Amino acid sequence: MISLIAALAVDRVIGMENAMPWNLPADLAWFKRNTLNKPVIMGRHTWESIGRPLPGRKNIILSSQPGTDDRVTWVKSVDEAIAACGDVPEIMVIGGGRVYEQFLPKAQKLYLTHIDAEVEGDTHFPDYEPDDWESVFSEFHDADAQNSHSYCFEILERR
Ligand SMILES: NC(=O)c1ccc[n+]([C@@H]2O[C@H](COP(=O)([O-])OP(=O)(O)OC[C@H]3O[C@@H](n4cnc5c(N)ncnc54)[C@H](OP(=O)(O)O)[C@@H]3O)[C@@H](O)[C@H]2O)c1
Ligand SMILES: N=C(N)NC(=N)NCCc1ccccc1
Ligand code: NA
Repeated sequence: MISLIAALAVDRVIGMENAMPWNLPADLAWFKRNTLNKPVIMGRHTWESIGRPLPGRKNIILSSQPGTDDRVTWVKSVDEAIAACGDVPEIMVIGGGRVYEQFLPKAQKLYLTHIDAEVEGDTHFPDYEPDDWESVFSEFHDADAQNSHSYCFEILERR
């Protein structure tokens, strides 16, 4: 199955720069636990944002242009990206907006973090209708000494 995992601030704004509001320790821990030892598909700009391969995961980068880092696996289409994952239980799509838009219709699961912070951004998680998805896990969390904003985790399964 294909899953999307994303962290959404207000208005569905997304980002993966190492700065607030995208570096909440609780969300980094959630991302690690739900992606470890699974292939991760990302777009070229998300690859540039992360700045290095994610350890313990097969890293698959979407780009229309030849790859620029042989440590990871580069593909030129959605179908190629999926094929590069092989026969595995779960493929994790980790961004960004353009990539989420294409894989959302192919996804069986959504792993969403909602962050109670306003941030300016040009990129958003795609709109989806809660109607087509069943919430199978949900937990709200307050801000604390490690996490400067409140946030919530949910896992949604396609009905
Ligand atoms: N300055 C600009 O013109 C510009 C444009 C877009 C994004 N950005 C920056 O990137 C941020 C995030 O954009 P984003 O989240 O949409 O990026 P993203 O999804 O992480 O990466 C998108 C890139 O992935 C590749 N890609 C996506 N779908 C593909 C497909 N079907 N086949 C082949 N390659 C595919 C393309 O790379 P290639 O470009 O290598 O083909 C595309 O430009 C923006 O907020 C902005 O900071 C800048
Ligand atoms: N943005 C996501 N794909 N999911 C998510 N919940 N948080 C991302 C956390 C993150 C991991 C690695 C590098 C930078 C940021
Ligand atoms: Na799991």
